[PDB]
Amino acid sequence: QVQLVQSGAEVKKPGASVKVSCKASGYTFTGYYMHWVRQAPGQGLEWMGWINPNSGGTNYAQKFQGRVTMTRDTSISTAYMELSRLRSDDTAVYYCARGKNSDYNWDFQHWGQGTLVTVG
Amino acid sequence: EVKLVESGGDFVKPGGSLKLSCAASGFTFSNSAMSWVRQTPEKRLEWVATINNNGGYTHYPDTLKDRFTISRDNVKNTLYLQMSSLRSEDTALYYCTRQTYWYLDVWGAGTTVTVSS
Amino acid sequence: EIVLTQSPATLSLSPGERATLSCRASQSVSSYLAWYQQKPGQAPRLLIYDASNRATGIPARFSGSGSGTDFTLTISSLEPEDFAVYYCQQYEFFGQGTKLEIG
Amino acid sequence: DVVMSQSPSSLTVSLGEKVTMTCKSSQSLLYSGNQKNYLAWYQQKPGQSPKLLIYWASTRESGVPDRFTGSGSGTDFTLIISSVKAEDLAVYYCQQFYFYPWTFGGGTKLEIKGGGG
Repeated sequence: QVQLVQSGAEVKKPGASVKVSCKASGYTFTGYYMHWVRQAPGQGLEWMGWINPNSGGTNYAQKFQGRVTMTRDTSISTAYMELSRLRSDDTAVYYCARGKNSDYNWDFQHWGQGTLVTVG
Repeated sequence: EVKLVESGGDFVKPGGSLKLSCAASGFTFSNSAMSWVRQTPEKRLEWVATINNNGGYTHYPDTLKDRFTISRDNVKNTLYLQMSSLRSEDTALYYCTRQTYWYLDVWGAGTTVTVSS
Repeated sequence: EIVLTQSPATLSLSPGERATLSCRASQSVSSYLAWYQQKPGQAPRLLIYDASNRATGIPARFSGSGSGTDFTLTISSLEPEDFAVYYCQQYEFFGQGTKLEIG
Repeated sequence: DVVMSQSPSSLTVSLGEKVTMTCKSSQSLLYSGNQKNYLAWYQQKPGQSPKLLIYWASTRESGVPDRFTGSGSGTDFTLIISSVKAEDLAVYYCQQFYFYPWTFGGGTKLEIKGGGG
C-alpha cells in the first residue's frame, strides 16, 4: 500500500549537482520522517540524512554536511535530495526510505526503487 | 492498573543462588522490554540486566555477566532474574522495571536479597 | 561511531544447510538492531527488527538473537530464494554486509 | 563506564523555595542522528520505589507538574523545582541510558521543612 517512487537515472560530470525525487503515496506524508540511503556498486548501505516533512527540519551525516540539501513539497508528497560537487565515489544508487512506524523510524520497512547516479 | 510485583528475595549465604520473579499486569507484557535494577543498602541504584520483548536480546554489566541471567515467560507474563555465586555486594533491593525505549517508566515495589555469612 | 563488523563477508552454502551470520558492535549503545535482506537488483527489505523480531512476511527459518554487542542471524534450511546480501543496522550505522550465495 | 555526578548531595529548604539540582555525565549523552539527550530523572519518595519523572532530558512523564523542569544538553543537565511542595520531598536520581552499562547518579536528597504530607 505504501509506495515510494523515485526519479529516473542520472548521469553527471564531476563537479555537478544531482537532485533525486521521491514521491510518497499510501499514507500521510507529513506523519513520517523520510531518510536517504545510498549504495555504491557492490558496496554497503550508507546513511545520508533524514527530513521531517511536518516541520521541514533536516539532519545530515557529517560526511555530507554542507554538500547535501534535503527538501520536501508536502502538496505533492515528494521528498528531494540534492548532492553537489559530485565526484567519482558519489556514483551509487540513492534510496529514500520510510520507517516501519513513527515510534522508531530507523527500521526502514519501505524503500524506493532506487535512483542510479553515475559520476564521471 | 499498570503494575509490577517482584518476589523471590531471601537471605542467602555467600556463593548461594536465587531466582527472582516479577508478575506484570495492566499492559501488554509481550511488547515491551524489561530490566532489573537493584538499590544497595546505601541507596545507590545499579542497572543489572535488560531483555527485549522476545527474549532474543539480553545484556548486563560485564561484572554481572557470568552470574546473572534474565529471562521472561510471555505466557505467564512473568520476568525472572537468576542469580548464582552471590556475593556480599549483591545485597540490595531488586526492582523489576518496564522499559519504554530505554528509560524505566514503571517500577515495582521490589524484593530484598540479603547476602551475608 | 558504532562500527558494525559483519562476518563472514561472503558465504556459499547449499539448500537445506544452516547459515550463521555475525554482527558485532564496536560500542554497546541503546538501540534496536535491525537486519536487512537485499536480493540482487532490488532494494533492501526489512528482515529482523529489535534484534529478534521477524518483519512482516518473514518465515520462521530466519532467527535473530543478540547478547550485549554480539548479534547473530541464523537462517535454517536455506533455500535458493535466500540468495541475497544481509546487513545489520543500529541508528544510522550499517555493517559491511554478508553476501550469502546459494547453489 | 559513564559516571554521573549529581549536586548537591542533599539540601533542606522550606515550602515554596526554588530548588536547583545538577547532573553531569562524564560523556555527552546527545546522539547526533536523532538529536536526543539520553538522560532521565527519577523521583523516589520516602518508602516508595523510584518513579520516572523526566526523560529525554526535558520531557515530563504523564502527571508530572510543570513545577518540575528538566534542561541541559550533552553533559551538563539540570532539574529545577520552581516552588517545592511538601509532596516533593524525595531523592532525585539522574540516569544515562545511551551507553551500556546504564548508570545512575548518586542522587540528590531533598528535605522540606514540615515533612512531605
